[PDB]
Amino acid sequence: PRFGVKTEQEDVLAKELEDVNKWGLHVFRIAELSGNRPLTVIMHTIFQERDLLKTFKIPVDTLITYLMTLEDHYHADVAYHNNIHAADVVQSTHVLLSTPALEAVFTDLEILAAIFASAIHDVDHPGVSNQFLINTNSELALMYNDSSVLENHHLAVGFKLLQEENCDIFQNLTKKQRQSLRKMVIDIVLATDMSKHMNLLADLKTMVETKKVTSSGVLLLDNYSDRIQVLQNMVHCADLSNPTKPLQLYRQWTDRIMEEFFRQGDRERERGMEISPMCDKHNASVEKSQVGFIDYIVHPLWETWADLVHPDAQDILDTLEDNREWYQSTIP
Amino acid sequence: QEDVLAKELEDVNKWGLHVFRIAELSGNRPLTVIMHTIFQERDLLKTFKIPVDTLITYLMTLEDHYHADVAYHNNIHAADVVQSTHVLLSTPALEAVFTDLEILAAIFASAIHDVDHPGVSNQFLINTNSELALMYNDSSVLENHHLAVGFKLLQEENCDIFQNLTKKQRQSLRKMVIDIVLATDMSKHMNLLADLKTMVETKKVTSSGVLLLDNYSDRIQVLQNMVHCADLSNPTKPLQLYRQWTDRIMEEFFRQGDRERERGMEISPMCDKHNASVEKSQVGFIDYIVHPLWETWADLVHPDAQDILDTLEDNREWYQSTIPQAH
Ligand SMILES: COc1ccc(/C(C)=N/OCCC(=O)N2CCOCC2)cc1OC1CCCC1
Ligand SMILES: COc1ccc(/C(C)=N/OCCC(=O)N2CCOCC2)cc1OC1CCCC1
Ligand SMILES: [Mg+2]
Ligand SMILES: [Mg+2]
Ligand SMILES: [Mg+2]
Ligand SMILES: [Mg+2]
Ligand SMILES: [Mg+2]
Ligand SMILES: [Mg+2]
Ligand SMILES: [Mg+2]
Ligand SMILES: [Mg+2]
Ligand SMILES: [Zn+2]
Ligand SMILES: [Zn+2]
Repeated sequence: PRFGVKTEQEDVLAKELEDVNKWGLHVFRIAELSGNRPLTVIMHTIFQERDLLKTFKIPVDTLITYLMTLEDHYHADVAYHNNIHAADVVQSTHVLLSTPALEAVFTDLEILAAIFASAIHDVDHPGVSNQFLINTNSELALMYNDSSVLENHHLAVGFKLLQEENCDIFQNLTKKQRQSLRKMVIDIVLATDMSKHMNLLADLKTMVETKKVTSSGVLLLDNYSDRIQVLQNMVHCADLSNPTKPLQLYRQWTDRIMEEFFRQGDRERERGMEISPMCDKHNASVEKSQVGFIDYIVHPLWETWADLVHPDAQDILDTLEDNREWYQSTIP
Repeated sequence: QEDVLAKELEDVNKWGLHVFRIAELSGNRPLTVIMHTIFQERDLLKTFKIPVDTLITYLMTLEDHYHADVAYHNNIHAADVVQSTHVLLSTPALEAVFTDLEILAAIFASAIHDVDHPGVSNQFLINTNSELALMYNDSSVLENHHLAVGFKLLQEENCDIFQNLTKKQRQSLRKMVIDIVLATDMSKHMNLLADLKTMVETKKVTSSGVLLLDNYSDRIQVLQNMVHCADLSNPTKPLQLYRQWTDRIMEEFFRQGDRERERGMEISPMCDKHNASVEKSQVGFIDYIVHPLWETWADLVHPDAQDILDTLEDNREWYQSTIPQAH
């Protein structure tokens, strides 16, 4: 099939996929047009556009088989942490990687690692937080000793699915390419644990203070530490990009995260536990909480990214400020 | 003979307990016997309302999950690390420093710290694409697994020894045990040592000469290094014990090297039965790992550990004495 899956009209899906290189791709429409296969469709498109199948000798049927299997392990009944979110983070990383300040900085293997990490970074998410898994003595928290419980699990699942029949998209990488990619993917997905956000941002501010740049604004990264730190922060920014998107996308993302949070709070309430912050549907201030989220997490991060790639992210920052105003203006 | 076993257990508060003798006399139950003795000695059953039958049931199932056919990383090693931690906890420089819950965490951590060890290193598990390294993303693979198994066994029938701890105590113990067992990963050794050296530099002592450890970070750092020292204590023991430990670790390493050889892999250092010297390997282990750590522990608690450091230095001089050297 043209776009990796069957669709009732590829012509509409093709028109939408022309925005795969743009911030604010219509990812919910892509999900509908692809029969709920946005992750497979978007990954297929990106791998073809970046010529990654030829570079890494990835058979296209192997790519599609792995992507379908991976997409199937995102839960259909989780409102936010599902295959649409995975597709969104993939596509947002794909746009961030093309930013002019990063031209020719990353190798094809680093690009592959960032995209693959984005695709697997929330797989098999149960719709509850690490702290909920710890507080309820879950098997997952027992397995992972309360540390980056979900993020360790997403990695283990995403790598394990490579072992299924006709799913090993890395079969033609060399042994050291495989080792390098595995290390980068682990480093990137572990950095999506929000318990690491403050340290990650503090370190990113330090890199920005000492950035080295060519005449035309292209960053000069010196070693693995520099490269992986930019990739970690890139995928973290993509994971935290909802409020920087066109407002209709952001509004839907907010509706979905609140649905998932409220379902967690209901589980907490039913077990007599303290309800987690922003998970009480009976005592919620959705609009206020979005403004607080932007003020304390999203704008500090994106203003630092925008500094790193100046001026590449100026419109993203401007959209963030407009979207902050939307939620401020709709506080009851 | 239960008579001789009680005599051997008389030395449970001394460095150099004959743990191999206790293993034989107890019917291969050194971990159960030594944990029970130490829990009685420290009055831990009464402090934490641990039913004695619950303790024995948990300890027997924990001991069952150390592998008999692993020559070094088995229940005797667990029992040795427990008893060594038990001695280090009573060092005069740390008198009345640690709470009973901190003491319980350090001893429990020692007891579980190598459970279900397969007899191969983290690097081997990573390099062979093992399921354990896949589960744990190549990071403290075995130590994460030891923790998960040791805690999981608390769920077995009549095995929850922490059942009468408060919720808060249980959460604190769990955190402390995780922090301690993860610090036994040798890839963290240089960072642990660099930080311990700096803690020694700036250490604070009471009048009485006892260390002052104000917050959790300083307290847990001392417990981490203290169990790491116990894990690395074999060369500080009397030569007749140290020789037995050296035999066991080389058997285990050589079996890993045989698997690497069968697989066409580069044999890990010190794992080639054909091209390795015991003496050079032990002198190197002492010079580059064990003595740098123990001289720093000895600095922290000076002069409490001088006899331990004296034995270590004697054993190093002993094992280097048959290696030809320029004079
Ligand atoms: C559109 O609104 C939101 C979108 C996403 C999120 C996040 C970050 N949710 O975190 C849950 C998963 C999580 O913990 N992660 C994954 C991302 O990076 C950090 C680690 C939060 C949102 O708004 C929240 C804050 C105000 C009340 C609802
Ligand atoms: C009774 O003997 C031993 C007990 C325990 C261990 C441990 C914890 N080994 O961890 C491997 C790292 C290691 O040993 N290194 C790496 C850096 O250079 C020095 C050597 C090692 C023991 O002796 C080993 C070394 C001598 C031959 C067998
Ligand atoms: Mg190129
Ligand atoms: Mg996540
Ligand atoms: Mg091939
Ligand atoms: Mg640099
Ligand atoms: Mg009220
Ligand atoms: Mg160990
Ligand atoms: Mg001998
Ligand atoms: Mg020295
Ligand atoms: Zn995510
Ligand atoms: Zn050990």
